[PDB]
Amino acid sequence: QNLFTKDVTVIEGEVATISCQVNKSDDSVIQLLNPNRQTIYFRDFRPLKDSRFQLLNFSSSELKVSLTNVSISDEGRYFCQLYTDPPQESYTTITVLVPP
Amino acid sequence: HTETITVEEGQTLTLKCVTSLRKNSSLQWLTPSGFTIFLNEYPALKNSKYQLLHHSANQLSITVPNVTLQDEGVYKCLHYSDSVSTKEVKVIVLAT
Repeated sequence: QNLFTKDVTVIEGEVATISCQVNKSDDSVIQLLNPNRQTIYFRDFRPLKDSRFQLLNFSSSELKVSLTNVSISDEGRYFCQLYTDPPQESYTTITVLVPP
Repeated sequence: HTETITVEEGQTLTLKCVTSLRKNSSLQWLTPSGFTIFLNEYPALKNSKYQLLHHSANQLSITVPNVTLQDEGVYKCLHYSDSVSTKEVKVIVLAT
């Protein structure tokens, strides 16, 4: 496996940072999906009309996205996909804690 | 789940997604295995047999040539506008 990510804990109302990392990249497409397996980012393109998501970094090796004003409705598995042949998938679990 | 399609092994499956017409929207086809075939005009799965037949704001259509038994399953078409709508297409492949 060349694709990795890491779980995220975030306090409700704060900003979550979600990252898909690629080791030894060959520049295959990186995608990040939400818990309903809807695409948030496809490379640097966001088809999902939720402006709380922003692109923090995009390179051959990384797709890093922030989610601002997280709510409990955002909790769950976010799926990184890498379009090697065959493709790879690795999910991160976002846990949302009670606010202050 | 709005449609079920039966195709014979060895023939061509056509998956046509026609939706409402919305500005600044995207269309996407997913395999049963959960990977993107196309997002708008952009392929994702590579070295694959899937062909783009038509892409416009309210239509994404793809060809699955030379169908095998393993091409069976539920394909999904997603339409990204103010919200995301999903059409599910169950594909049945007949042997012989």
